[PDB]
Amino acid sequence: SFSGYLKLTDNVYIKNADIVEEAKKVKPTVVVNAANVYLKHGGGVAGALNKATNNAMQVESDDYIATNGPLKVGGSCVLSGHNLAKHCLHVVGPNVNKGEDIQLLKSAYENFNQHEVLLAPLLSAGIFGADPIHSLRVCVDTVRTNVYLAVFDKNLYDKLVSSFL
Ligand SMILES: CCCC(=O)NCc1nc2ccccc2[nH]1
Repeated sequence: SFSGYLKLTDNVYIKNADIVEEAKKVKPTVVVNAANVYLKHGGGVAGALNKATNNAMQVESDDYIATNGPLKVGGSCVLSGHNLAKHCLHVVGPNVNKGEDIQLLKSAYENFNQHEVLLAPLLSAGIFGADPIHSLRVCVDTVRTNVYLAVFDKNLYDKLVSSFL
């Protein structure tokens, strides 16, 4: 199962890890992607997860959007986890860099409650522009299921742990 995680709360765990490397090692039931509404996995966590699937995630995602249209900001969809996980839960956190409502971050984290255990990044962090300290706070105050957070950046991981209330 998951190893080397620091326990933050009853159900939230954290580790300084590359989520792609973590997914390839654990092969969890669910890996969360930091998706956008179009499921265009160009960069950040999404670009990295998609590249690890040899673009199979993007081919599947394009078929999903052709059938269903875009997701909502704060919404999600369950697709294949390919070589990374049984499933990928594509969750759209608000992109502050595109002027989206930060208040939608709680709605985005609520999607995690439909899964007993997840490997996930901090939603709306990184290239999505939100404060990762705030994202972690919303995560611990919203997610009730078991969430294993992978934080790519060591310096950010240390800041998140050392500032955790
Ligand atoms: C082959 C190793 C995996 C890989 O593609 N690393 C690049 C990378 N990992 C990230 C994690 C979070 C956000 C952006 C990331 N970019």
